[PDB]
Amino acid sequence: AYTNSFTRGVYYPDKVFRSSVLHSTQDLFLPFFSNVTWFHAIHDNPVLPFNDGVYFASTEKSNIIRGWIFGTTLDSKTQSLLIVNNATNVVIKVCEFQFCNDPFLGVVYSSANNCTFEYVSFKNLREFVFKNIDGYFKIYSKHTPINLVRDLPQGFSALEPLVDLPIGINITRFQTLLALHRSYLTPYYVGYLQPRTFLLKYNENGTITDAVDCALDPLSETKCTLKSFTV
Amino acid sequence: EKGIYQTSNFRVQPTESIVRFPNITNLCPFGEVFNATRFASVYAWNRKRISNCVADYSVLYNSASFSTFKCYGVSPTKLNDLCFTNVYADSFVIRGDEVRQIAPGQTGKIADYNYKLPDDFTGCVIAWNSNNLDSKGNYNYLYRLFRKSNLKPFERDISTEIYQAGSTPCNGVEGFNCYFPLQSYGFQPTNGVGYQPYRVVVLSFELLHAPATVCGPKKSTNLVKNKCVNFNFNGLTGTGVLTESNKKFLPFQQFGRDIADTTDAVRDPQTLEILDITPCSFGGVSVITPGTNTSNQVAVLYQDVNCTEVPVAIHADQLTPTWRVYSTGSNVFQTRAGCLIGAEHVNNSYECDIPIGAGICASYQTSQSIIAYTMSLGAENSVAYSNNSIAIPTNFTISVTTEILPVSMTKTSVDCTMYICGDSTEC
Amino acid sequence: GKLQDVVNQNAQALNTLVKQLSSNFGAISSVLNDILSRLDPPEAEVQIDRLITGRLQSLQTYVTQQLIRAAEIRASANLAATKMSECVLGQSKRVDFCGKGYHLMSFPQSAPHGVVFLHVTYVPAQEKNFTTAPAICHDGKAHFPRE
Amino acid sequence: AENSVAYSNNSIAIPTNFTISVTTEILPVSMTKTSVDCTMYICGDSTECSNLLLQYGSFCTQLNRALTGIAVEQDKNTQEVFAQVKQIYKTPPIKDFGGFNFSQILPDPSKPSKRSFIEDLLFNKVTLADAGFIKQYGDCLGDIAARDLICAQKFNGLTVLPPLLTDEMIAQYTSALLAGTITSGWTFGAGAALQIPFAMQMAYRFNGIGVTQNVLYENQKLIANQFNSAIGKIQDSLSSTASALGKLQDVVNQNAQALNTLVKQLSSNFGAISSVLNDILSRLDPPEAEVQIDRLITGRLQSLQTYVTQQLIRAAEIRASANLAATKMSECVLGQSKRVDFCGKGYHLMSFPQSAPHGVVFLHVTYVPAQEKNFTTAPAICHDGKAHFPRE
Amino acid sequence: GKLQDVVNQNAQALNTLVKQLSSNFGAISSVLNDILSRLDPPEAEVQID
Ligand SMILES: *[C@@H]1O[C@H](CO)[C@@H](O[C@@H]2O[C@H](CO)[C@@H](O)[C@H](O)[C@H]2NC(C)=O)[C@H](O)[C@H]1NC(C)=O
Ligand SMILES: *[C@@H]1O[C@H](CO)[C@@H](O[C@@H]2O[C@H](CO)[C@@H](O)[C@H](O)[C@H]2NC(C)=O)[C@H](O)[C@H]1NC(C)=O
Ligand SMILES: *[C@@H]1O[C@H](CO)[C@@H](O[C@@H]2O[C@H](CO)[C@@H](O)[C@H](O)[C@H]2NC(C)=O)[C@H](O)[C@H]1NC(C)=O
Ligand SMILES: *[C@@H]1O[C@H](CO)[C@@H](O[C@@H]2O[C@H](CO)[C@@H](O)[C@H](O)[C@H]2NC(C)=O)[C@H](O)[C@H]1NC(C)=O
Ligand SMILES: *[C@@H]1O[C@H](CO)[C@@H](O[C@@H]2O[C@H](CO)[C@@H](O)[C@H](O)[C@H]2NC(C)=O)[C@H](O)[C@H]1NC(C)=O
Ligand SMILES: *[C@@H]1O[C@H](CO)[C@@H](O)[C@H](O)[C@H]1NC(C)=O
Ligand SMILES: *[C@@H]1O[C@H](CO)[C@@H](O)[C@H](O)[C@H]1NC(C)=O
Ligand SMILES: *[C@@H]1O[C@H](CO)[C@@H](O)[C@H](O)[C@H]1NC(C)=O
Ligand SMILES: *[C@@H]1O[C@H](CO)[C@@H](O)[C@H](O)[C@H]1NC(C)=O
Ligand SMILES: *[C@@H]1O[C@H](CO)[C@@H](O)[C@H](O)[C@H]1NC(C)=O
Ligand SMILES: *[C@@H]1O[C@H](CO)[C@@H](O)[C@H](O)[C@H]1NC(C)=O
Ligand SMILES: *[C@@H]1O[C@H](CO)[C@@H](O)[C@H](O)[C@H]1NC(C)=O
Ligand SMILES: *[C@@H]1O[C@H](CO)[C@@H](O)[C@H](O)[C@H]1NC(C)=O
Ligand SMILES: *[C@@H]1O[C@H](CO)[C@@H](O)[C@H](O)[C@H]1NC(C)=O
Repeated sequence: AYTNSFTRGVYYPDKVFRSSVLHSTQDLFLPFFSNVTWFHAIHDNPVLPFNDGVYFASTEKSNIIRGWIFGTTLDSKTQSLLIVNNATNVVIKVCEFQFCNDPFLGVVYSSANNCTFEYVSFKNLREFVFKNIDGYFKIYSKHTPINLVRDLPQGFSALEPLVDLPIGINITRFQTLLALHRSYLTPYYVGYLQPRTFLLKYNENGTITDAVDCALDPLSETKCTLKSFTV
Repeated sequence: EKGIYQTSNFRVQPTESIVRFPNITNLCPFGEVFNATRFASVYAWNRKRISNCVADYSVLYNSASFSTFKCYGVSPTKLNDLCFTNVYADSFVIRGDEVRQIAPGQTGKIADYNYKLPDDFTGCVIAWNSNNLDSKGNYNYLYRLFRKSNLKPFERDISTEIYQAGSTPCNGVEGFNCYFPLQSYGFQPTNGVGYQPYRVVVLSFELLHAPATVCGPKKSTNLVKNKCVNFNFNGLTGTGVLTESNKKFLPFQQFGRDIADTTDAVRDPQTLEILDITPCSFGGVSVITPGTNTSNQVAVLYQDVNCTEVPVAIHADQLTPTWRVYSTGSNVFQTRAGCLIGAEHVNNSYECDIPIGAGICASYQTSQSIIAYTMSLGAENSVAYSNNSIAIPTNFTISVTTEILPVSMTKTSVDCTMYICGDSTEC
Repeated sequence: GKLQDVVNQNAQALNTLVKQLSSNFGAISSVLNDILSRLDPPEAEVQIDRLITGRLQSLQTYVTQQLIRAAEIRASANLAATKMSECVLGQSKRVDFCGKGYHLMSFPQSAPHGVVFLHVTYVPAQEKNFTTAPAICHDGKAHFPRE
Repeated sequence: AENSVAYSNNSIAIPTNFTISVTTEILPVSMTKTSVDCTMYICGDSTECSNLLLQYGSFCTQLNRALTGIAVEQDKNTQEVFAQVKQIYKTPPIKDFGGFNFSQILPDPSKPSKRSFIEDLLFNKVTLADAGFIKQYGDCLGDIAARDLICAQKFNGLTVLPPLLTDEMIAQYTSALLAGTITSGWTFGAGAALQIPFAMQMAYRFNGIGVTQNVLYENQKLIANQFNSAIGKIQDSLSSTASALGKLQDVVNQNAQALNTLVKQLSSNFGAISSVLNDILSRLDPPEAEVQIDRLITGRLQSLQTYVTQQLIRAAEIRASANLAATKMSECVLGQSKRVDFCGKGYHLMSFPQSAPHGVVFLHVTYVPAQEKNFTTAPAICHDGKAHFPRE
Repeated sequence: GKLQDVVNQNAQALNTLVKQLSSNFGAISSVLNDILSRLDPPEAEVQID
């Protein structure tokens, strides 16, 4: 239902090389010590809003969670966005899809209805950040292997970008789709990003090693206005 | 007068010019949006995204007949040199008494209810009238007249509801205090200038940060490797030496920054090579001299520079031959303050005459040369200490010395109004 | 030289302030009588305000440095008043305050914008080696010297 | 803590023992000598900004003159404290100083430096680690790591100039002052150094505070052991992590903060379209680029002017502090002083100097009374119809 | 008088700082609520500057 995300979701905000500096940035981050919702499809898949972004992380064993749909009305009036993969290339359709109430896999679901454009390209942790200003669609990622009992580690993990898509769609809901062998036509962690002000620490090779967020407690404001990690 | 003087930069230097660009595929679709007879009207405009173009802007502001060409963050002559990261195009047709409203922060019904440029707009607005195709009374062109509130920048909203003002529910049926927004234009050749139909294209781009996709029609040049140029990488311009870098970027990173938001390294857009950027003036020069009534010999100190890179630091190969005498020679001395050229180093020690720094002094001393030495602190001495010996004095002197102390200074007075605005009343 | 540097610095500051009246600070001229004989008051005002801004900044810089220099002349005159009371009106024991040596007396003289002190001191000379002892034992008693 | 003196009108208290006390005093003497290339800060390498900076007259000449005055004042500040004597005395090899042990403050010939043990401890408690521009300008000593590093072309015009006297030269000056005071007393500050054995000098200095000189000769080993213990307490306190050079660290902190602010002000745009001057020139024609370049010029000139004014006000206070340090070297180390609390706390006996980074440390040796007792007292004594008063 | 001069000199400087708010420095007025209600923010920005 609810768990903690300790220092979790830090991504690169640009493509600029900085070394041995203490930069201060302001963007849409997932705030520290927040309450993320941890789902498991036992009995499911609800639909979840898309406020300013979604920090997505999951616990993979055998290629179960594959992709997400990003809808707004879901009655084939307004466009949406489908991002799936089938171990050959990731495929991104921006069509007005045949949206049923539960997706699945034929272990093949791909319609052709007025598509704008297409793109073709507890062991391991695979986290993702999706943020969508109207004009772009940015996806960040990071791969690292974890060996803990249930939860997220307390180490620091910079999330490098992979693609950026010029889209321009209002996205008000989103819904994932995981591996089903059944084929029906029946009639993972989610956290939301907020505008915060972070203090990032670059070293040589250009790597952000630890960050300070400002709005957490008073000692955080002391560290930010001193531009320091020690007080 | 005798001393040591920091001197500003008066040395002349010539430079060359470099241009680099990526390999972009094909010429740009500008034959579409300026020739298309099927234009829209302002209440529903069309956004066309442009990418991977080599767009020659200069054959359209010169080789065309346009009424008003107004660029807002850029200049028209510089458009051929830049790269724009994303370009949009917007086309409609309206009356030419309101072409002043395609501008930032303007007001009026076309600006309040149809099309709103933001206040920090960067792009161009191009207009030229029509009296053949957008007239005949041609009734193909709408514009909204009523709205509950103003529009936000770069927004469009088509809703053919009916607009109520007073105390009557008007849902689907018209009536009193209730209107229909989309009332059209009347365009006739029975008119003069002012009500004639005009075409308007608005281009908007972003010059800030991405890999570049739309560029200009300019062709590349070589890389001239440790010489001051006017370089141009993807549109980001500068001036200085291009040093070979060994930095460790990431696959997405394109350039580097120091503290002060300046650019100190960059990626070449063709050969994918990282190369360092460094300024070139070298205004860290000091000149040691005795008086000019004494000699015209000088020595030159180059601040925190090792003595072998003095010709490369000051760009000695491009100076006058009366400067290049001081870039190397017989008298070359390396101190911890820098490289001292023009004074020869001796092994005695004297009191300080001209302070150079870090224990080194200089003097004019026997032909007459300039010598450099380590300064002495005084005469070495030793007291004859034992546990039962004393020294008592037997005579004395009477000494008279002199101390000078400043007590006051001059009392001045300034009439502000006569200094600033002297004997004038408009000031 | 200490007295001559005060005169030199004050003259240099006044000459810099006079030479700053030939800058235009971005206007069309530095002359206020030529803006007001080529332009009409909506357009002349934009250039006159640039000249006003630059000249105010020049005057403000001059006055700030004059205050900082006057604080230093004040601190020097306080030391001169302490030396007039302690070396001319008395005999000082503070080492190296009224010359080098043991202080006997001082005499003042008047200088332009300043004062000169002539310190008279006693300097010992022509020393000799002896043997010494801290005390003397005579009848089983130690004896020490009075002075 | 509250206290009440037992005041009667015929009661006195006299001390029966004493204490030798050694305390420490730290004073700042100089600061860092910087210089700015005004054209490289404002208009750096652009020959279109340079011709528009010539319309503001002589502001860069006027700023460079004030900074050059500050940087020359800093060398004069060190000369007035440490170059008091023009003879360089040495101390003799046999250290028969009557039981007193000056080993931790005299120079050690083993190390490359001419420093003592206590000066070595002092040269590690002042650090530059969290001091942004000055530490990373000091990191242009990569020694091979890049063949062509002109570290004056890397910090937008800001540099650091070296002092005139090195640290070994200041250590030589304090070595000579210590050897002169130990071997001759107060005589080398008035003339030529006339030697005297050390216990006789301590007897003179006991006479200077009102104690007769048989007290020293009778308690000589006790006095020497108390001195040797107080010097060990100083050394053991400084070899701890109790960082005691705070007054010297504050000067470096203020200077580094003031230079970091000036480097960071090069990213404000002050009303222009951009803070990068190479984006205004590659996007606009000269009659319109003139408008934004004048805004950047005016803002950057104001940033430099604020830096120079606060540097002048800081330099005036370092000058006052160095004048105080020079008076203390004349009156505490070259003589014995009677001014109360000027050279320690207690009755002053002698002082020793040690060099610190941009400063000086004085070790004051004072006499403190201890272990008092109560007596009855009288102003005079009547014997033969005459009043008798005590001589001293 | 020496203790009174300090209080007088400090009170003058605070009075001069407060009275410098009724100056317009070449704008149309010295009130920020009356620059916004009489211009449009293309050129209501250069009076506030
Ligand atoms: C993006 O989608 C959202 C949700 O579909 C839109 O918000 C609502 O749109 C419906 C249209 O059927 C209106 O009836 C509602 O009143 C809207 N909700 C409000 C105003 O709170 C949103 O307008 C869309 N954005 C754009 C730019 O089209
Ligand atoms: C002390 O010094 C003074 C000089 O400062 C000596 O006086 C000189 O003595 C010589 C020897 O006859 C004369 O030729 C000079 O004319 C004397 N000078 C003056 C100014 O009178 C004096 O003799 C010295 N006293 C002792 C005891 O050595
Ligand atoms: C004055 O004080 C000193 C201490 O500073 C006394 O010396 C101590 O004497 C006792 C016994 O004689 C020893 O146990 C201590 O170790 C001594 N201390 C030191 C530091 O040596 C001295 O006795 C006192 N004098 C008088 C007259 O009481
Ligand atoms: C003067 O004091 C020093 C410092 O305490 C003495 O030097 C140390 O003496 C101890 C014991 O004799 C040795 O173990 C150390 O190696 C010495 N050197 C150090 C700490 O650097 C010195 O012996 C004293 N002098 C006299 C004459 O007693
Ligand atoms: C000197 O004599 C006075 C008078 O008795 C002492 O003062 C008091 O002494 C008693 C005990 O003798 C204490 O309980 C009180 O606290 C003392 N103070 C007062 C204000 O009554 C004084 O202590 C004596 N001096 C010494 C060194 O013993
Ligand atoms: C998050 O959940 C915890 C319970 O584990 C609760 O105490 C807290 O109020 C929640 N909200 C926060 C941290 O905003
Ligand atoms: C494609 O767009 C047209 C235009 O509105 C629409 O009528 C049609 O339904 C769309 N095709 C789909 C959604 O398959
Ligand atoms: C930076 O790169 C070097 C060279 O690959 C590497 O040795 C070093 O560990 C890296 N830094 C960090 C913090 O990993
Ligand atoms: C299209 O417009 C261009 C001017 O931009 C003109 O030269 C050309 O003749 C036009 N073509 C047609 C078919 O009108
Ligand atoms: C661009 O073309 C040149 C040929 O002149 C080639 O050397 C270079 O590698 C190309 N760059 C690319 C394809 O990114
Ligand atoms: C320079 O002028 C001074 C002033 O009179 C004079 O004393 C000096 O001798 C001159 N220098 C030489 C080398 O003659
Ligand atoms: C100057 O450069 C030469 C060549 O590398 C080097 O041998 C020398 O050590 C350098 N000078 C100093 C002071 O390091
Ligand atoms: C100085 O001394 C060095 C070594 O002692 C010697 O090689 C050099 O020639 C000397 N130069 C002069 C000018 O005395
Ligand atoms: C005193 O004796 C020492 C020891 O030889 C000697 O060096 C010194 O010159 C003597 N002083 C005088 C004044 O003769």
